[PDB]
Amino acid sequence: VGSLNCIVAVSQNMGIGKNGDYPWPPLRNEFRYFQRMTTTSSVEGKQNLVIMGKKTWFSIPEKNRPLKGRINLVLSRELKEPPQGAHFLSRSLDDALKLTEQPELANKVDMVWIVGGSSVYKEAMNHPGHLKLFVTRIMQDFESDTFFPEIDLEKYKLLPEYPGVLSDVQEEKGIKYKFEVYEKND
Ligand SMILES: NC(=O)C1=CN([C@@H]2O[C@H](COP(=O)(O)OP(=O)(O)OC[C@H]3O[C@@H](n4cnc5c(N)ncnc54)[C@H](OP(=O)(O)O)[C@@H]3O)[C@@H](O)[C@H]2O)C=CC1
Ligand SMILES: CN(Cc1cnc2nc(N)nc(N)c2n1)c1ccc(C(=O)N[C@@H](CCC(=O)O)C(=O)O)cc1
Repeated sequence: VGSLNCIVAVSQNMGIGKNGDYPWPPLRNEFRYFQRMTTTSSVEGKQNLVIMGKKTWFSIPEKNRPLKGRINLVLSRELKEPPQGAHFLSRSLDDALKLTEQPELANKVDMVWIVGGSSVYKEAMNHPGHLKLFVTRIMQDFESDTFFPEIDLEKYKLLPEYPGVLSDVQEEKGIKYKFEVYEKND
């Protein structure tokens, strides 16, 4: 019960993963940016909630699990309890959001960040209400086996700027990328 946002890093051909990992070499400032966006809460004494499907939870290195300073929720219909290190397990995105409204969490969470994977995004994308997409455009093609859903530009507007988000083209390990913010309201 705060903002609902999706954050993703996409190659030119819309890939986000390849054999359980992201397709390019590690980009430390892309990770630094992902960490600060998802960890920074807007209010005082609140923490943001991160929602992720199971394959995404297992692609984070064990040392980095759970993602520090955030409430980590995993989506799965197969698991019986949250994986080791996870704070909550939900069977569906609606239940994950119905949970935020439990007195439990109702007072602790600021923003909800959808961090993947593809089915998770596809659904938050069609979910109604106000939604922002924070897209990292990796400007090169990468062999992938999982993709980000098509952004409908009649519903999503690309913003010209956003506070805290660099506007220039970045480059790291010879890969250029840029940060984009899209907003919907329906
Ligand atoms: N570049 C980037 O930004 C990102 C890259 N990644 C990478 O992308 C790929 C992750 O892949 P993807 O296959 O899309 O995986 P998810 O992380 O979406 O895992 C899919 C599993 O999560 C559960 N799940 C997914 N959607 C839901 C739902 N709506 N309700 C309940 N359970 C759900 C199901 O678990 P079950 O079968 O147990 O029911 C499903 O088998 C990896 O390669 C990862 O490293 C991931 C995130 C962002
Ligand atoms: C598999 N993967 C998914 C992944 C990677 N890049 C992304 N980039 C963005 N922009 N959006 C995403 N949703 C995203 N997700 C991972 C892998 C590692 C960590 C992770 O270790 N993150 C640390 C960052 C520490 C660091 O490398 O600086 C954290 O505290 O956020 C996160 C996501």
